[PDB]
Amino acid sequence: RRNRRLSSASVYRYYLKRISMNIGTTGHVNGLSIAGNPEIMRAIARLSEQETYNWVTDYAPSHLAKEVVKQISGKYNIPGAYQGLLMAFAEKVLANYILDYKGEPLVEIHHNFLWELMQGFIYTFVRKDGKPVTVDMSKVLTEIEDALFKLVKK
Amino acid sequence: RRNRRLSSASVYRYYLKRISMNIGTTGHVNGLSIAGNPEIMRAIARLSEQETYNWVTDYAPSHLAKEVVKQISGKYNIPGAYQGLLMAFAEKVLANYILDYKGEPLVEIHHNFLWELMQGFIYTFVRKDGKPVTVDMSKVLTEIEDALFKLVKK
Amino acid sequence: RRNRRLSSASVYRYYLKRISMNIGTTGHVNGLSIAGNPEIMRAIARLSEQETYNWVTDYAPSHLAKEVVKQISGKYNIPGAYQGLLMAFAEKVLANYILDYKGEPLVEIHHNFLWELMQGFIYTFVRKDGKPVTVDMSKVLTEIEDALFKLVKK
Amino acid sequence: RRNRRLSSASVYRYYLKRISMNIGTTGHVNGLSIAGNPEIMRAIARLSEQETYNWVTDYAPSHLAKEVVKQISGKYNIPGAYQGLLMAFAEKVLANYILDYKGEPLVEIHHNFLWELMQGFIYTFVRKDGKPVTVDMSKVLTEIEDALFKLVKK
Amino acid sequence: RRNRRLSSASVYRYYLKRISMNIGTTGHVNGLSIAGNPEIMRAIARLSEQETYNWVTDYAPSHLAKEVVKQISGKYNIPGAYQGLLMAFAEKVLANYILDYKGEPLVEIHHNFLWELMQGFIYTFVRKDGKPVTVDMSKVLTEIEDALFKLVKK
Amino acid sequence: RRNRRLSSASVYRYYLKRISMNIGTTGHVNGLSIAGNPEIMRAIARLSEQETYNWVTDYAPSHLAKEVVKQISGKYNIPGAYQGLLMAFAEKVLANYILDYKGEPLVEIHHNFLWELMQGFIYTFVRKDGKPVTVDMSKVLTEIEDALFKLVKK
Amino acid sequence: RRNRRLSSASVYRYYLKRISMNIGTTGHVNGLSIAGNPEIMRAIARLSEQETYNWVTDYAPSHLAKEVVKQISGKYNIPGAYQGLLMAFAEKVLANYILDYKGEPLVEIHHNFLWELMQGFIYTFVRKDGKPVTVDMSKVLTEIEDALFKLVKK
Amino acid sequence: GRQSHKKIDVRNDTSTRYKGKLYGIFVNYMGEKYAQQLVENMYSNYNDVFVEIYNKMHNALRPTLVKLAGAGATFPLWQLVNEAIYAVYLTHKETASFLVTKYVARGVPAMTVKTLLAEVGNQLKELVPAVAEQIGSVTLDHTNVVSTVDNIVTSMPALPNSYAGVLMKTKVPTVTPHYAGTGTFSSMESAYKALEDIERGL
Amino acid sequence: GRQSHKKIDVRNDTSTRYKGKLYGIFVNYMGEKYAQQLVENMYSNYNDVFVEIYNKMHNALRPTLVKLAGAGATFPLWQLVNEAIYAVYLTHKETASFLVTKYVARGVPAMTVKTLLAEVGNQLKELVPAVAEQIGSVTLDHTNVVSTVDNIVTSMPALPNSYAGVLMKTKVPTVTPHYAGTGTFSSMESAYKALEDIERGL
Amino acid sequence: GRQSHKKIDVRNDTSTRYKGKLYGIFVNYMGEKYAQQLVENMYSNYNDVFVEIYNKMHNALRPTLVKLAGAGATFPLWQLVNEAIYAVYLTHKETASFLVTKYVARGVPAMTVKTLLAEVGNQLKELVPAVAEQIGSVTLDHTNVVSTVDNIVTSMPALPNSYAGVLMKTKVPTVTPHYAGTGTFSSMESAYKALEDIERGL
DNA sequence: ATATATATATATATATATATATATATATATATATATATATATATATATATATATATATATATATATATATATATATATATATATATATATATATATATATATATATATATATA
DNA sequence: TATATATATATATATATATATATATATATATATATATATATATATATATATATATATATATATATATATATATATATATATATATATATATATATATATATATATATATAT
Repeated sequence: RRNRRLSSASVYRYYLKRISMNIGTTGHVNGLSIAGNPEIMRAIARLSEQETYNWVTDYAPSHLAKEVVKQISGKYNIPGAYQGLLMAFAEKVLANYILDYKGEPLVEIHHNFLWELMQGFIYTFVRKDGKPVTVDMSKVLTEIEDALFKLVKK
Repeated sequence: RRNRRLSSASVYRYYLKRISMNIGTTGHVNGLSIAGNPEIMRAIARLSEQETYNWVTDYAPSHLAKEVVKQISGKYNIPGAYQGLLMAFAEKVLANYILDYKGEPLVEIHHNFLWELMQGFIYTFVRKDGKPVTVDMSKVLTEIEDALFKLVKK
Repeated sequence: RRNRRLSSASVYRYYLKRISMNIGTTGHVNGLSIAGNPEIMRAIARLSEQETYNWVTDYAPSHLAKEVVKQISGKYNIPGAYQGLLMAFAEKVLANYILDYKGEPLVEIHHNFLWELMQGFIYTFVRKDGKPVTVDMSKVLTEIEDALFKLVKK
Repeated sequence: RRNRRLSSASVYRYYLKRISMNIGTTGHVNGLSIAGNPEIMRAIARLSEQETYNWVTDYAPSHLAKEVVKQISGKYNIPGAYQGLLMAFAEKVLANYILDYKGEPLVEIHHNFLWELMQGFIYTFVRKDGKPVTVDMSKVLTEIEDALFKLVKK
Repeated sequence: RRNRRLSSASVYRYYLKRISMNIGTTGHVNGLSIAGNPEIMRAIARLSEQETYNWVTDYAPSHLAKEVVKQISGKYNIPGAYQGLLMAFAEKVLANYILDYKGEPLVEIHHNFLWELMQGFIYTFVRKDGKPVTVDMSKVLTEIEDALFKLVKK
Repeated sequence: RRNRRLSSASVYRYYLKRISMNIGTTGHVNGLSIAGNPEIMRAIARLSEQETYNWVTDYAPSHLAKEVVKQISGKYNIPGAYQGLLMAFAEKVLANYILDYKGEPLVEIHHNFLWELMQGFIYTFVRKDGKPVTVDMSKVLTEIEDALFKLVKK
Repeated sequence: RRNRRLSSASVYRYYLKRISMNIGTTGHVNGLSIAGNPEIMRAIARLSEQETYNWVTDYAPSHLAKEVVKQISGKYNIPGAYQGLLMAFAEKVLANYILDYKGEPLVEIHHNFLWELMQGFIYTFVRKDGKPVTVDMSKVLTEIEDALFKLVKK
Repeated sequence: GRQSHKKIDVRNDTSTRYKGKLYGIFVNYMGEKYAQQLVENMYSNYNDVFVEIYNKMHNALRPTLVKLAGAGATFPLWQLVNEAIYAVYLTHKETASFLVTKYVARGVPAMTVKTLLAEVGNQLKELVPAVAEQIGSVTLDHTNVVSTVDNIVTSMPALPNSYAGVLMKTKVPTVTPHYAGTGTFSSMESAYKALEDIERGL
Repeated sequence: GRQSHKKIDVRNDTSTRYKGKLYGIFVNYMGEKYAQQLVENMYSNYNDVFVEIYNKMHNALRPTLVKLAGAGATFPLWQLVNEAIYAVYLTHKETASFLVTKYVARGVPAMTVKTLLAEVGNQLKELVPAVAEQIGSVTLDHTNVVSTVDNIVTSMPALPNSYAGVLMKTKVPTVTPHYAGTGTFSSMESAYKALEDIERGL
Repeated sequence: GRQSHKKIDVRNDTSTRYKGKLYGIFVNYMGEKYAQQLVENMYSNYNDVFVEIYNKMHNALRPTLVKLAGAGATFPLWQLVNEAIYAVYLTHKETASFLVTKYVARGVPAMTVKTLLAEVGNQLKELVPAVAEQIGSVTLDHTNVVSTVDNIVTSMPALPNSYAGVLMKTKVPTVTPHYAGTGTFSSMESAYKALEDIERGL
């Protein structure tokens, strides 16, 4: 789907689409009869509500990560593409390492994403003033790493 | 659709048509049963309202651009067609360059839209007094450019 | 429809018929369920109200035009048919020329509507006293033109 | 419908019947839901009231015409049938000639309605005292004309 | 077939029997398979209906002829047989002469049908009261002629 | 076939008889089995429908030719036979000359059809009033020619 | 087969005749039993459908060739026969050269078809106005060549 | 002015207009099925009385009215024929003297009244048997209509209007236009009806 | 300004627009089935009167209107032909003098009025038998139309508009365009109708 | 920014989108069947007028527009050709002088206007017979187009827009692309339609 | 009382005719013109969504694995036992109805004379 | 009205029969239910991680398709509104009278 900044619209959209999925789920074939019954209807409504509530409560960390990635890209003038890419990186590193700590050291994932970013790690960007600038991927990668630890207070 | 100056009626039109789209969205097949339940109806109403609010809030800049293009055309005696064309140009240049800054210089878009308006760039127009006038496209293009930066205080 | 002088009755008629059209619009097929819900009902009511208000605000000029054409007919004893015809003519000239000024000179439209009225332009009319009188179309045409410019204070 | 002398009862009859027609008109098919909403109900009530008001304000001249025809017939002792016929004639002559003046001389309508009354135009009537009397149609036709022009002060 | 007054029964009888004929027509041999399909069934139904509508529309003239012949015979107390015969005569004379005017003058057909009725032309009938009466064929034949010309207003 | 005025009955007749022909065509010998399958039945139904639709679309010109021939004959009082013959001539001349223009001049076809009508070109007809009249073939031929050229505005 | 403009009817006809051929093919001798089986019937139906689909998709080029030949003939007033012959020529030259390019140069096919058209190449044609005109065969042959190369943009 | 030119007559829908409007009114009195049966019976009665008598008479007499006093001002003729059907025939409430006096008082020539009375009698005898027997086999004319009808009416007392209302055709069955003899001519009207429903898929 | 360019005419759907809108309105008076029958009869009558007379006249005369006073300002001609079909023919309420006086008062050249009146006579005699007989076999022209029509109208009284409304076609049947003789030419129009429903699976 | 790049054209589904949306709206006015027939007739009319004329003209002219003033800023050319089809042809409401004056006032080179007028005439004469006869057999060019069309328009008065709307093609039948002569070239388009339904089991 | 009949008569309104005429509104033409829409082009540009990709992540869910365990219910056994029913056989006995006898009647239809 | 044919019905005793009902017990067969445990089968659930297939969500941009929204004008189809007049159709409203139909009111006898 196209990019959309997170807002209440997203909440309600997920809510109603889960309504459709649940009404499909309960009445595996007899969807009509279940659709006519108001009691099971209230049940499905409250279910979808709880489900959206879960999905919201389990997304604030990724939101903060994308926020700080946005701030870093802003200070280093990086095109939106790599902003999203670094958002994904930060979410990965917080999830697999900072929260659950799957069995892998930080710098290992760092070099993994480095091989991801090669072509090779110092990209040249021409700002809106015409002044070109260069930034090392590995440096800012390590940079957002520590800044992330500052957020979670690790 | 025909031209209509933006007004509250437009807000309400968008509102109701989004209501129809949403009631279509939720009950993918069982549209009727979903139409019967008041609760999902309230949810759909509020969602449509929120989406209209989004669309409104994310349109005022284009409205300001269209306003200033109107002022420029008024002072330079330009027929409606080219007024709308320059409104579109101003919208484009503010969007891709001023706000998000996709990586392209201003004068490049300028020459692009210049080729867009060719046939070359000094058109002759007949005012109501019979006095013919001539205006350079590239000049007034660059003219509204500066005035545009004046608005956003860039 | 039959000719009826404008009054508040017309306002309310247009209002209610717009109610019907909007309730048809929103619930593209599910008209009934939409009709049952009072909230969307209030929304449609307010929409039709706003639309009536728009249509009213954009009709007073044509009303004044028909007024002055009626005055001219009364002072020149013109039968109802040509009264309506000249009303429409004045509406045309104020719209395309006075307000928006599409790229066309006045006397051009003058000769256009002249050929519209030919059969050739000095029609003889019998008043109620039996005294036959003749009037040049182009003259009384040019007459209402200048008089119209007096109205708008052009 | 049978003859009924005009009175407020007629006003209210027209009012309520127009209510029925309007509630039929607005909710072209969904008459029930529209009937359930109090707001559109208020709107329809006010519309029907305004419609009755229009119809009343544009009827007093006809009432006066019927009145003077009644007076004349009473002065000439004419059976009800011809009284109503002359009421209709006065209506016709005031409408087409006195008010709007469609392009026809009065005597033309006079001879038209004369052929309407032929069978020739001096009918014999037997009063309650047994004294037969005769009256000329064309005479009383002209007679009410002058009486009519006296009313409007033409 | 026996004499049966025209009625709705006749319409429906013709309708259904034409249904049978058409289903016979289409499936020249495979009548059964054609009988099994509902679509060609609808087609045949509408065909037979249109055919009945045609036949009805093209029978009112002959019907009125039979009507006036019945009236005349009732006026002259003629036994039913000759009433039917004169009905047929009127049908003939209207069809060949009054409608299409095949190249033959009226009096020629008159003498033709006169020889048709001979044995000679003044038939004596004993009424229900026992009063014998005589009527000339050629006279009443001419009598219905003029009467016929009055119906079509010929 | 006997002459019948065009009507919807003709359309449906052609439809069904083409159905029979097509069901004969497809199952060259195994007509029964093909008749049993509803799918090929729908196919044949739509095929016959398309053929009837074409035949209707490509007949209106000949129809108008027959129409104007009928009008001219009515104006010159000709028995039906020659009316049909002139309908035929009109269709001939519009087809071979007006539309496709095979290599032949108009006057050539004119003399051809003249020899077709010879025996000899000024026929006498007795109207219904007994007044004999005479008309030249070649004259009315050229007459309907120009009339025909008027229809397509040739 | 006689000339028939392409139409949907042609699609359906090819479809059904291919049905006949396929049912003939599969049940080489015991075609009846295969005709009775509905599954193999569906298979044959879909086969004939795919066959018509192929044949249609492989005909648009020749159709456009015939179209442009029709335009050229219309502008040069050519009798139908030679129009069809040039349609065939354009088909040949696009097929053997433009699409597959068998080993033969353009002018070679040109002179081949020229010898085809000889008797020698400047034919006299008398238009409907009586004005005889002449056209060179070889010239228009060269003319449609470049014209054809324009269509495929070769 | 001169808004429109209304024409008031039986238009093959007055049945439906009557039924529908009175049904709409009576639902608020009886409920659906009761109102349905009620309006059905009401229109049936109104039909068989008013249509069968007055409308047939009007369709018969209209041309002669136009001949005699061709006008829009023919209403007095209409009320005359109405009273004739009601007051004189089917009730014997008044003699020809009353009608002739009243309508010459209203400005109608006498022989016109006599002629109209003659024709309405000559057709009413065809419509209703009882009146035909009361008058017998005498063709009415403006020369003999007054004496004949006066004898017939004075021979009788005032009859209860229950005869004029419903009972007259109720008690005696008549030959249908769906019969042989003299009932083999008119079903064209009903015929169209049938065709109509077939086109409506009915 | 200059929003659109509307066109007003019978567009092969005015039947459906009429039926649908009035059915919707009336269902709140009758209920479904009664409203259905009501709109059926209503449109039937409106068709067979207004369409058959006025629309055929308009389609016949339009080219002559453009020839004579080619303009948007032909509305007086339209109202003229309307009054002619109504006020003079089928009603005999006013003579040619009235119309010519009225429309020259409205600024119409007299001989134009006479031509239009002659033509509407020449076509109405084709549409309606009664008028064809009232005028007889005389071709009208701007030289003789006024005298003849005045003779006819003065010969007759003011006729009741009940004639002009329905009864005229009701009492007399006419040759269908589905017949031999002079009823063998027009069904092309109706023909399309059939084809239409066949394509709609109807 | 730069959300998408929409393309507006006749996309082989505008028929269906139109029918469906309008049907949905009108069900709340008519009921099912009446709304069905209504949208059927509405789209049929819209097709046979707007598609048949304006869309063919637009498709024919687009390449020339690109050659002359290849741009998105060709909208003035589009409105010019629209008014040409409407204001001048089929109505004769304005002479070429008006258009050329207006569009040079709108900033269009004169000879461009003359050329476009020439081509739109050269194709419209192929589409509609009436214009083909009004202009006769004259190849239009920027050297002769203005004089010829001005003669044609002044010779005529302003015609009622009813001519421009429907009746023009209604009264005259034309050769189909399913005929001999010059109607044997285009059904390829319609041909696909056939294939489509066969694939959908229709 | 409310309501229904059996005569006579009002007023009142429900409709319907019988004519003339309004005004009002329901549509429909007839031309000119608006205005507001419903769509459709014609270009340009948004914005919002419906989808679809183009990479990287989420959460959530739908399933499926990959192991371990639940609890729950679907069945199936393993044994003992119930309880309730589906039948069946044992014997006795009611009532009910469904067909057939064994007489006497009906009434009702299907026929036949 | 008279037969006969069987269709039912109402008045008293024998069939096979099932409708069962009971009332007493005994079977087999089964539907369930427990009560302890054991299976396999699949229904979810949770625990941990991994897949695959999808449903949405987001993060950047790019498409096509579309729903709208504008911004210019032009069409077409309409929905109303007006300005002039004319229709037909029907909604009422008068003005005179006449019907039927039924809604209530005014003189004595029945339900």
